[PDB]
Parts: sequence; structure tokens; C-alpha cells
Amino acid sequence: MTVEPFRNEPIETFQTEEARRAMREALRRVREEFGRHYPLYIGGEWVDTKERMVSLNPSAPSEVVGTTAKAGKAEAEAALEAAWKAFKTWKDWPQEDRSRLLLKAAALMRRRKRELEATLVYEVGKNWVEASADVAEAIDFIEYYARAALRYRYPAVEVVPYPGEDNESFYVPLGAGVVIAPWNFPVAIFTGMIVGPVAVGNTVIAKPAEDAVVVGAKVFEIFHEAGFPPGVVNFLPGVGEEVGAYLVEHPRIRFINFTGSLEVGLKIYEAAGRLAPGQTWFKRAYVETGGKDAIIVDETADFDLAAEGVVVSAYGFQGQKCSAASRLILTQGAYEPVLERVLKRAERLSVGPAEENPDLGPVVSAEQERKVLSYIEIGKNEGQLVLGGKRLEGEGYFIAPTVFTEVPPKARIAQEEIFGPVLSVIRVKDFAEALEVANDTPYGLTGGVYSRKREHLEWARREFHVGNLYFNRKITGALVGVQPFGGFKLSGTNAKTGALDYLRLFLEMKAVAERF
Amino acid sequence: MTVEPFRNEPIETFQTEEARRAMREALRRVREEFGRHYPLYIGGEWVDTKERMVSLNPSAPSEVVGTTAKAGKAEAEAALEAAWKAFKTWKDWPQEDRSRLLLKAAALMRRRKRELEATLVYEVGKNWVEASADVAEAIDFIEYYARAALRYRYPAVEVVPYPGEDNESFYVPLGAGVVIAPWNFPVAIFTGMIVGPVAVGNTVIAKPAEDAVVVGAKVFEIFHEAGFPPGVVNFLPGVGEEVGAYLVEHPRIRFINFTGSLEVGLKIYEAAGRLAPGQTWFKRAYVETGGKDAIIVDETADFDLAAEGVVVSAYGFQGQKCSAASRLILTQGAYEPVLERVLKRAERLSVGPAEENPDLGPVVSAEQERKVLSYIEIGKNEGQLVLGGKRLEGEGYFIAPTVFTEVPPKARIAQEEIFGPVLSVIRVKDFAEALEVANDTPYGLTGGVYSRKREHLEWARREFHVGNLYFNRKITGALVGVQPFGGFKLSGTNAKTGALDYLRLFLEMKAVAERF
Ligand SMILES: NC(=O)c1ccc[n+]([C@@H]2O[C@H](COP(=O)([O-])OP(=O)(O)OC[C@H]3O[C@@H](n4cnc5c(N)ncnc54)[C@H](O)[C@@H]3O)[C@@H](O)[C@H]2O)c1
Ligand SMILES: NC(=O)c1ccc[n+]([C@@H]2O[C@H](COP(=O)([O-])OP(=O)(O)OC[C@H]3O[C@@H](n4cnc5c(N)ncnc54)[C@H](O)[C@@H]3O)[C@@H](O)[C@H]2O)c1
Ligand code: NA
Ligand code: NA
Repeated sequence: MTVEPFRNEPIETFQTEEARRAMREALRRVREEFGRHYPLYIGGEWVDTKERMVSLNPSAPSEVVGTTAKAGKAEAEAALEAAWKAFKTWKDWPQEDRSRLLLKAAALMRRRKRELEATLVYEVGKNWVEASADVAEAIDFIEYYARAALRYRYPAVEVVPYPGEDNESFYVPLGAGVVIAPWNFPVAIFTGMIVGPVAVGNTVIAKPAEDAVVVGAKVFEIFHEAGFPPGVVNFLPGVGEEVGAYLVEHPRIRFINFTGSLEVGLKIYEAAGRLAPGQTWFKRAYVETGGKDAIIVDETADFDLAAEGVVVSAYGFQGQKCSAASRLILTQGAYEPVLERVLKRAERLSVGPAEENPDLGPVVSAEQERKVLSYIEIGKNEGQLVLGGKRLEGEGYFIAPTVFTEVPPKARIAQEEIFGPVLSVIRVKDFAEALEVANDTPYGLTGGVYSRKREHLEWARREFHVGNLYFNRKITGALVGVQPFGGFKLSGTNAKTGALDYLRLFLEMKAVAERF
Repeated sequence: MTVEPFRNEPIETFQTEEARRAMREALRRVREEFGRHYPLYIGGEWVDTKERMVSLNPSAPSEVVGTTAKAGKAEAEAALEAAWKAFKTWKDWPQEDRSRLLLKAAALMRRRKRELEATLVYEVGKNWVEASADVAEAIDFIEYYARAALRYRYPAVEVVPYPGEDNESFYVPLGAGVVIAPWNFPVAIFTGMIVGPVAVGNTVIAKPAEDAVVVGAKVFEIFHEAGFPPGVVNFLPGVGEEVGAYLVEHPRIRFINFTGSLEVGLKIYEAAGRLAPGQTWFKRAYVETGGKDAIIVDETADFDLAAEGVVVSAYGFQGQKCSAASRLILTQGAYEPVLERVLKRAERLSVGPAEENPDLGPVVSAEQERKVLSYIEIGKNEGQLVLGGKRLEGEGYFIAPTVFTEVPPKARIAQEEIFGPVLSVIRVKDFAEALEVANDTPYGLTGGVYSRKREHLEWARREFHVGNLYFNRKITGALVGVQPFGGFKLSGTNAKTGALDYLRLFLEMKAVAERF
């Protein structure tokens, strides 16, 4: 197989009339279909259930955006049978054939990008560019993994020869596994976590987040049209602690690919370490969990550039990103100039229905709203509220961009993942102390430094202990291929997405010697 | 760093007078040294304790080969402090410097090879060639990992460029971890599991098996002479279920590198999945566990070649190998001719004190003897005893080469790892049934096929589900670099030793972007 060198899918900015027209058209088509019901997808067919899952518009939660079937234990068993049956033959496809299937799915996704973006807007409250970035990232994962999988093809392993023998080492896929996905990147991460394992010959049972079941179904429409053989990919919307846990704990689940909260990741990793009755392998579990990400700014920085990057990083998709800047660490010389600029910019941010392309849409659910508001209450006891900190008018879950200052580094709002538009500002003496404060959390996902001082940047390169570090730019929006994505410490297992290393996680090696 | 291409250390056969003379002198000096005491090694110094570990000669267990100090919780804590302190600076050594340190250790081990072989003869009852293979493999691990580590050096990751930015991804070591090692390859596997992680900048607390503490100490003499900085490698002989478990469960242990029984591996993998109080990472655990390994022979095979390779694979080091042929699966046409030849060869095998260079020395301990004899009793009620099945006369733990035939595939002796000189012969119709029987165990470590039929060999290449498969040769003695070693299923986590992929297990990746 020979295709063009990988390039990232351009993120639409909607600066042209044609792009805005195309978006409005997509928004209309999507809302005209709010009545739709999407079944499970098991063994190559759409299979309905008695019970259902309801998905709401977080900008107008009295409005249903769609319903799906609801997978329980019986449907999990059906999916397991289908996935193990498919594995027996899918594992034997030439890599070139599997890679071409991914490339087809990517081409189909690219053709439906406005529809998918519009679905993100209405289902999870992304503004237009956040939605476009999400879909473009999904396309990127498919294009990238299609190509990366060829680097592992039979027989890929470099071994030392021995006289009178052929020695041949090669990779084989593991089996059928479960993918458990979050609501915050429910096209990008959902797609990546499925197609990586699948590309190299695994089969997958995919469990979308409850808040993003409709857009997950639309991704499965693409997989179905692409023509993945029956059982290779399966769609099981349902309750995480029910069907999700059932699959995690199952003796016949070979691996678990999880992205989500630390709370859940901890349970999954623990369960994965147990031998279920009758289980005949050591389960692999990849858990990519939260962050408490900081941007450090020192007195040598471009303060206007820093302020812009901080606001983008803190408030993009309402701060509901594992990569979001939730801490702003300012050295004494940087404190007033940067804080004043951050406040001036943040106070100009618009909040409203996502479809109007505001700076911020709503948080995703009543539960998220409750969590973020509860953290705002905690923060009022720990630091000084200086901006926002309120729900805004309307049924939608609109929360104002929030800033706390004078926040102690060990404060709950400085340690715990709030996952909302809440920035904690911490004053430190110098760069050394900035790094100490940056590192002193249980997490290690993203981080940033604004500074012109070379020695500070290079010191951070060595010592700011996060998996994805950025200098003089935003700390969100890691691009597939460019910035292998994944953290340290309780940010998870360091499964680096959009990197060659990712696919190795879903392979095991056999060594076969013939003495002639 | 530029060195000669890797080559495996030749295994001494002792056919020349020069080799015999050298070995006789080494054995004499080791024997003259019986009763020596070896302290712990923590933070670059030898540290004694009040309690001790006693190491007996299994050929004459009234004889004490040596004693060591005994590590408990306080010593584990001291080692943790030393290893983490050392990690802070060891991780920053240029890879070339760390690799040169390994190469020095290899040169020192090579110069002491006869002494180390002699120590294995007395301490774990290896005959001369089994001892030589063990030490040669240890040297191979050091030489191989020293070179492989350079392939990961800063900045090693292939990434996609982005306009206006430098994007740099690179590997960093994890931290301080624990190595927990078996008695059966107490130089090779002990050395490999330590030096791999250490090569790429980790630090290690090494827990040798109780029955092999003296030879573990001699490996540490080499590490000390080589000049590893204080704290980089630490030696904690002690009780596995005490100090070993303490380290496995500790919130400050970053990774666990384990090779040993399935029973213990299961406990370790489960414990590793738990977040210990105050722990700030997801522990990595590699567990390389047992096997129930089969050789298939069909009617097309060279029966004489097959019988020789079966006898070598089944009885080498008294069957005390994770790779040992404990099952012989014969198609109908192969049954009589191969079994006849196997019995005739096996009944000629000598058994006696390992110093005499017999075909088989003793099993390693009274407990091992008890377990093997117990399995022989079980076997008598499951299959047909046709050779051996007895303890031989003498103080040493001598067990005769044993063969059961017409063994049901689901019999305990056909399923459970006995780890002694006990071969279970299984009669099947054809090659298809041979593969079914071969695959139907909880394990998946080594396997072999003797056949001249190309289609049967290539079928096994695809479907005989073991990590290390060999055609028309013995299934033991995987060579570093040549045959990446490690299994499937309950044979472990497929950490492939003596392969480039091994070192990746002890690294995490950071991605750093600078926008100019
Ligand atoms: N590290 C990363 O790459 C990354 C990326 C995106 C999001 N996240 C994290 O995701 C979190 C937000 O996503 P979320 O709210 O969907 O997380 P969540 O943990 O609540 O749920 C994630 C998924 O797990 C399922 N689930 C819930 N409980 C389960 C259980 N006990 N067993 C099995 N499955 C269960 C849910 O139904 C959902 O599909 C944040 O912490 C964020 O940091 C991390
Ligand atoms: N897969 C492989 O590469 C491979 C290689 C060699 C040996 N083995 C396996 O090793 C076994 C024989 O070795 P062994 O008898 O030394 O095995 P073992 O499991 O009894 O002990 C191995 C090590 O673990 C320690 N240990 C025991 N209990 C522990 C606990 N609860 N927590 C932490 N550590 C503990 C022991 O002290 C020893 O150091 C066989 O099953 C064999 O197949 C596997
Ligand atoms: Na929704
Ligand atoms: Na001993």
C-alpha cells in the first residue's frame, strides 16, 4: 500500500461564507433528525433493545437530540461472541487490507464532517471550531493508525541470526477487547481508541459515554458503510457501571482501552489486575485519566501572548478537557501584568447556546453543572473569587468563565480536577518555585511555560514532569502524529495516542525458529 | 559509542583439556569457599544483618554453600531511599555512559565465568554445560541491552513536523523498581531483569530467590567492581512472601519485574493493579510465569532427531525450566517409533552430584523434591508409568528421569507445571488433534514440532499458540537477540527478554513543543 505522507486534517475556522453556509445546512439537517433512534451494532447489524438511552441538548436540555438502544449483560455477551468469532479471521487479514479499510472509513468520515461537527454542537455543546477540531482529530487517528500499522507487518522484528536456522519474530493481535470512552471528545477519542486496536487485527466492543451516544452511533454508521466484517467493531451504548464494568471484569475480555476520570480509571486498572474465574491471560488495561494542568508564566514572557494562550487553554470547550489549563502559576514579576490581561480577556468571553458559536457553550449535563458549581463553592473558601463563579440565565448549563486568585497550592481547587471553566491562579517567588508548584499534584498530563529565557524553557523540558509540555503556546489541542498524547503519574498509563508506539500496546510477539 | 556487532557468548562444552582444567580449578576454589557469608548491598555498600539466609548444596544438603544477610522491612526502606536518591542523577547520565558501564560489567563477568559456573553447579545443582549456558546468557543480556539502550537515546521518537514549531518526543526512565527473580536461572534471569531497566536510567532493588542467594551476591560483586553509582543497584536476599511482597505492595515502588511461578505472578499482578495509600502512579508489572510446554512429533519426522531433542528439552537441568518439554504429543504413526527411542535414550541418562557433570543433578530443594514426588504419585493414577518415577538413593535430591504414557490431555500431569524430570506422553490421531491438545492448556510459553511436512510446520507457525516455537530442534535454550523470549496466556505478560522491545517496558515518553 502506497498513500500520500500523513498530514493533519485542516481544522475549519469558518471564516468563509461557504463554510458558514455549509455549517448552517448541517445544523439544520441534524436538528431535523432529533427524533431518531439508533440501535446497538453487533455482528454487522443494527440490533434494538426494549430499554433506551436518551441524549439531551445541554444548551436546551428539554430538547432531546436522539435516543439509542441500551446494552445490558445479554447484549454484552452477544457482542463478545461476535467479536471473538470475527477475531478468528480478522487477525488473518493482510495488514494492507486492514489498513485500506481504515482509509475508506477516514474518507467516509471526511465526507460527513459537517454533519458530525453539528452533532457535537447539539449533543455535547461544542462551539463550531471545537467541534471541527474534534472531528478532524478523529480523521487524523484513522489516517495515522492506518499507516502506522504497516510498520508492524509480518515479520517486523529485528533479530540476531544464528547458523543453520531461520529465526523469525513477528507481531500478532491480542483478541477481543472493550473500549470505554468519554463524552468530551466523543468522535476523536472514541474513534482513536477503536481503530488503533482494530487496525492491527484486534476486535472491539465500544461503550460510548452516556452523554454522547448519538454521535457515537453516527461514527458506527461510518464503520458499517466502510464494511468492517461482522463482529470486528461493536457499538454498546449503556451505563458505565453496568455494562462497562461487566466487560472490564469479564474473563473473556482480552484488553481494556479506557479514557475517562481517575476515579473510574483506578477501578478499571484494579479489576484488570484480577484473574476472573476461568480467565486464561493477564489482561492489558490502558487507562488515560485526568489532569490538573498548569501554565507557568515568568517575568520575561510576552504577557499578551501568554494571556491569550491561557484563556484559550483554560476556557476552550468550557474547560472540559483533560488538557485544560486549570492552574495559572505566576512568578512575582509576572503576576500583576499577566493576571490583569487574563482578566480583561476572560471578561470579554461570550457564553450561550453552542450553535451560535459562542466562546463558551454550556457544560455537558446537569451532573457536570452540579459538580462545577460545588467546586466554585469550595473555591470561595480557599481562594479569592475575582471573575465569574455563577450559573448564567437559561435552561442550558451555562457557567461563566471563573478565576480564583490567592489560591494555596495544596487547596482542593488547586489539586482536584474540576473539569469546568474554573482557573486557579497561584503566585510564586521565582521559576524554581513555579516548577515545584507545577509538579506537586498527583497528575502529570499537560503543562505550559511562557518565557523568553532559554534556560527556563530548557529547565522545564527536563523537569516540568508532564507527558505533553508546550512552550509559548496553548497547552490543549495536541495534534495526532505531531504531539504523542498521554501523561505521567495519575494522568494514566502513558499510552501515547497518535504515535507509532500506540499500536504496540495491542500486539504480542511470537518467535519461531526452524533448524534446517 | 562504537563497539563490535553483538554476538552470543559461546557456551562451553568442556571437550578440551584446557576447559576441563579451568573448570576443575574453578569448582575446587568454590568448594574451598563453602560457608562464606555475603551481606546485603544497599547504596553502594555491603550491609550486614543479624538474621541470615542459608544456601544448601542440593547434591549434598548437609553442606552449606554459603549464607547471606536477610532483608526485612527496614532494609527494604533503606534500599528504597538509596534507589530513589540515585535515580535523580542516574536518569541524567548520557545513554553512552550508562551503556559503557554495562559493557564493563559484562567484561568483568566474562573474566569470572568459570567461578560463576562452578557456583551454579554447587548452589543450584546444574551440570557443567547447563551452568555454562546460564552464565553465557547473563553476559549476553548485558551485552545486548547495552547496545539496545542506545536505540532509545534522546530524542528517539519519530514525529510529524508542524509549521513554526519544534516538536520533540523522547523517552525517560520510570524510577526505582523491584526485581524479583527465580532460582532456576539465578545468574542469567537475575542479571537480565536488573540490567535492562538500569541501562535506560531506572534504579533497581533486586530480590534473589532463596535457593540462589550466593550466586546473586557474586553478581553484585561484579556490579560493585564495575562501579555502578551508589543506590543504582541494590541486593536484598530475603523471603519472597515477606520482603518481596512488601516491595510489590509499596506505594513508592514504580515497577515490578518478576519471573517465577504462576501462583506468585498472579498475586503480584493483582497487587500491582491496586493504588497503595499515597501512591501517585499506575504501577507497571511484568510477570513472566510458567509453562506446560509440548513437543509434537508427526509420522514424517526424523524420529532419532526427535527423540534426542525431546530428551534434551525434557531433562535438561532436571526439567526445571519454564521452557522444558513436559508434554510429548505423538500422532498415531509417530507413537511407537518415537516413544521407543525416547525411552531408550532416557534410560541411559546418568543422575548424580552436579560436580560430577552427570546428565541430571538433583532437584533444587527438599520442597521441590516433595512437589515432584507428589506429582509422580498423582500421575500414577492418571497415566501409565513407563520409566523412573522414583527418588534415587542418596542425601541429595535425586529424582530419576520419569515418563508417563497414554496420559489424558486434561489430566493434572498434562495441565499443571511439575517443574521436574517428568514427561507426559499423549497419543493423538493426527496433526490437527496434536495442535488442539498442544493449545489446550492455560499456558503458552514454548513449543516444538518435529516434522518434515512443510504444511504442518507452517500451520504450527500460524496456530501453535506459544511465544517461542521451534521446529526440528530442542525447545529450551532461547538465545538472547536470536529468539526474543516470553509467552502468551498464563505464561505471563509477553515481556520479550533479549529483544529491542524489552527496554521500552521501562520507559515513558514525553512530548515537548516550542512555538517560536
Ligand atoms: N487522559 C486523557 O487522554 C483524557 C482525555 C479525555 C478525557 N479524559 C478524562 O475524562 C474525564 C471526563 O470524561 P467522563 O466524565 O466521560 O469520565 P467517566 O470516568 O465518568 O466515564 C468515562 C467512561 O467510562 C464509563 N464508566 C463510568 N463508570 C464506569 C465503571 N465503573 N466501569 C466501566 N466504565 C465506567 C462511562 O460510562 C464512560 O463511557 C475527565 O477526568 C477527563 O480528564 C482524559
Ligand atoms: N517465564 C519465564 O521466563 C520463566 C523463567 C524462569 C522460571 N520461570 C518460572 O519460575 C518458577 C520457578 O521459580 P521459583 O520456584 O523461584 O518461583 P517462585 O514464584 O516460587 O519464586 C520466584 C521469586 O518470587 C519470590 N516470591 C515468592 N512469593 C512471593 C510473593 N508472594 N511476593 C513477592 N515475591 C515472592 C521468591 O522469593 C522468588 O524470589 C516456575 O514456575 C517457572 O516456570 C518462568
Ligand atoms: Na447531550
Ligand atoms: Na541452594
